[PDB]
Amino acid sequence: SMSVKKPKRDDSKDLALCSMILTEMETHEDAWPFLLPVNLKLVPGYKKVIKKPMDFSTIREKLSSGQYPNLETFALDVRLVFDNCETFNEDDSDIGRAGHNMRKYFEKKWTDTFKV
Ligand SMILES: Cn1nc2c(c1NC(=O)[C@@H]1CCCN1S(=O)(=O)c1ccc(F)cc1)CCC2
Repeated sequence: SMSVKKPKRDDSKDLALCSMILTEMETHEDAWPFLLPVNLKLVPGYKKVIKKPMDFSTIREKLSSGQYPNLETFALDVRLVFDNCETFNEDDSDIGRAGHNMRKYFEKKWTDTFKV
């Protein structure tokens, strides 16, 4: 509260580390469904069903332009990519399984990087 400061983790490397994690995502074999926005003009239902589209290129642009205030908001957008994928694609379709694979890949990099 006012004048009662809680010790806070050092956040000075967060931008560089989130960029490194995002680069590992972008170069993963199964990143191809997520590198670019889903084409809202070619995919029936997507714009209507998926209220907040998100993809790696948009995350990369936002990271490169100061649009993430903290690392938690970055992880929210990454997770949004895979939540969208799981809403729209069957679990064992190629895109659907890619999404499950990429979520697991991400969460392990996240804990390995930022949990101690
Ligand atoms: C995440 N998500 N969820 C759904 C879809 C997708 N991703 C796509 O659409 C991506 C986005 C841009 C193009 N493509 S692509 O067609 O898949 C593609 C990508 C690389 C490549 F070399 C060949 C084809 C579509 C149906 C629902």
